[PDB]
Formats: sequence, structure tokens, C-alpha cells
Amino acid sequence: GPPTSDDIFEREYKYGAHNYHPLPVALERGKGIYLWDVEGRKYFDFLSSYSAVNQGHCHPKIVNALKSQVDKLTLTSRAFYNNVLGEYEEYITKLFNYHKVLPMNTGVEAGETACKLARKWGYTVKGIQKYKAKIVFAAGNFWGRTLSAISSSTDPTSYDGFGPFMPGFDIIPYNDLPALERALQDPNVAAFMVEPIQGEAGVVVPDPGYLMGVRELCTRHQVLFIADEIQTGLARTGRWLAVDYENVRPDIVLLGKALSGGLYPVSAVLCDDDIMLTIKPGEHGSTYGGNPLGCRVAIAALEVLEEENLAENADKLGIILRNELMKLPSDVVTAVRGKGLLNAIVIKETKDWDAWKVCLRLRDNGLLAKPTHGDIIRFAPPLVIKEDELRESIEIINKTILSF
Ligand SMILES: Cc1ncc(COP(=O)(O)O)c(CNCCCC(=O)O)c1O
Repeated sequence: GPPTSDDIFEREYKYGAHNYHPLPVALERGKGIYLWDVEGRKYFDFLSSYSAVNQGHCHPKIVNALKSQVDKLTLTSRAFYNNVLGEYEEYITKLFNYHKVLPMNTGVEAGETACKLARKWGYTVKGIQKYKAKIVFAAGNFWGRTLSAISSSTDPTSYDGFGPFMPGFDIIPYNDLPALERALQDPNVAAFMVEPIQGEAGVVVPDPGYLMGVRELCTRHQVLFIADEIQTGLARTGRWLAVDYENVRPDIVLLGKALSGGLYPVSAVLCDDDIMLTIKPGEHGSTYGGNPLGCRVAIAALEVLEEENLAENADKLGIILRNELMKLPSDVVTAVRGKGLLNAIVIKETKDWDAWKVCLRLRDNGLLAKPTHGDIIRFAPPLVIKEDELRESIEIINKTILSF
């Protein structure tokens, strides 16, 4: 007989690393906004694989692209050309209006690529002496699990026990233009990297004008503005890029997640020639980066986001969702924040009542969500959700919260 949910749990515990403690639910199927476990139970997905399935689970067009390409050609490596990569590159660089794209697989690789680009540009264009180039980050940032990524982190669970740490990474508070100015007084600073909204920190939305400030502060000090839109980009927040809300053009744009609809690890780094061309042949790459299969999947995913106008959907439905969430009692839900379909609530955590328990009961009532720490619950359903479905999921969130 097929394994039960408990069987799945014990098997992963026995033969898999304990680097996660996931919400006890064992899914075997997913489609659109919905997930199904081995017992056949139906659930709303309100995490969307950290925006990777903005298009919903197993969106037919992207599945068709994957299936059509998998029979033809999947991996030539970059020692030779394949026929798809140039097509994808032209499409995506004209969609976001940058000169060039460097393809990688995972989001952390896009971040690493951005850091290498920043340092090369600093040494070779800005004249920073080797090796004194600094990159500034914002506290609460998350951009991966490599040693470099955790070296920028202020979250002890990311970095504790994994040092020594990468030099040249300065940290300043988020949503703090004066701190950024002070930091950008150092001429050896090559770049400032920042999330338009801090996802894993708990959907931290900075104040209006922060992004435009950052653009101005980077421009005035000859510092590269790196926007990590891996979670916030691709329709999730109600625009194609979150930075669009303030009409800001970063120097480097990081893409991932929804770039494939969950079908293939594809990330992208976008920038103009004066930054991209600092890296010469043989100095950077990846085995699977830019393989034809991922490129087909990515073209399809981006087409889906454009054709179904998922950005406008996310904007309208996020308005509705936050409105309904504000009606929860302030004595139990202390805050609701977000943009588009990236939202979170903060609950008045107690010794006995926390966000984990809330997510357990939400699961019990057919809605899957992720708690950050003990007091933050993310609400981020796929952008294909309908209003009638969004309501009903809201009705589950209510009832669950007011059950405690
Ligand atoms: C803004 C932002 N940029 C970059 C990244 C890095 O993306 P990778 O594909 O996990 O390396 C993230 C990582 N997201 C992680 C959640 C999934 C998990 O840890 O299991 C992010 O949030």
C-alpha cells in the first residue's frame, strides 16, 4: 500500500537530513491554487513555494514547454551553444529593458553572480584597489544559504556555526536612507543590494520613497543598486517588478522562482553592458546555467504571467485580502502588511499560542501557510486564484484565528 503521511514523515526523518522541520502535511498532487495529500485531502496553498508557483502548480503551458523540450535536448553545457538560450535571453532582456542577462539556476547563484559583477565592476571600472571592494546589505536580508549569503545575514539561524565569514560585506538597517548615505561615504563601496520587500524577514514593506531614495543614493556615490526581486518580482506584488511602484531602475536585477513556475530551477541576472561586460570568458558560469530545457520553461512562465495579467490580479486581490485581514480583532492580530499577493499578519503571540499552532489549525481547516518565527504568518496564494476562492480562504483564516 502507498505510504501514509506519517510514513512519509518517518521516512524523511530516517534517511534525510534534518535541515527542515516542515508543517506536518504530506502532499502528492498540486494544481493551480490547490494541493492534495496522500489521504486525498484538499488544501489552499497560501505559500506558493515562496512565489515560485505564482502561475499555480503545474500550469499547463509551462508543462507543455517542458515536455516538448525534454524529448529534443536538455543539456549541452556551455562549452557549446544550444539553440534556445539566445531566444530566451533576447526575450527576457527586452521584457525588462536591460542590455544583457546572465543565466543561473538557483536564486543564491543569481546573488553570488551579482556580487562578483559588483566587485569586478568596482575594481575595473570604479578603480577600487584590489581587494578593497565593499558591498552593503540591509539587516533582515535573505538571499540564500551559501557562505557568502549567510555572511550578509543578521539572522543567527543563517550564520551561527558557519563562519568565518566573507569580508567586504557591510550591513546597515533596512528602510534607513541616512544609514545608507553614511555607508556610501566609503569610496570602496561597489554596490548596495536590497530586497524591495523583505520576504523571509516577515514581509517587511519599507516606507514610501525608500526605493527612490536608494536609487538616488546609489547614483550620487557611483554605487551599483542591486534589487533582489527573486521573491518580489514576476507579478507577485502587483507589478512586474516591485521597484516599479516607485519607477526605479536598479543597476542589477535578480530574478528567480516564478521564472519557471516551479518546474525548473532558473534564475537570471539582468544589467547593462558596462556592468555585465566586466566578466570575460572563462571567469564565471554554471553547468546547468542557461540549458535549453530551463530556457523553454522560463519563456513559457514569463508568457503566462503576461498573458493572464497576473500582476493586476495580484494587486486587486491583495487589496481585498489585506482589507479582510484588517477586520480581525486588533487584540489577537497585531498587524497586517504587504503588497499584491505577498502579505503577512502579526499575531499577539503568547507562551501557549503561537503562529505555528495557528498554521496547524489552518491546515486542519484546509489552508496551508508558513509561520515565520512565533508571531508572523505569511499569506501568499498563487496569482491565478479567483476572488471567489480568495474569499472562502479568507473565511478559513477567519474562523481559524477567532477559534483560539
Ligand atoms: C528574496 C530571495 N532571494 C534569493 C533567495 C535564494 O533563492 P534559492 O533558490 O533558495 O538559492 C531567496 C531564498 N528563498 C528561500 C525560501 C526557500 C527555502 O529556503 O527552502 C529569497 O527569498
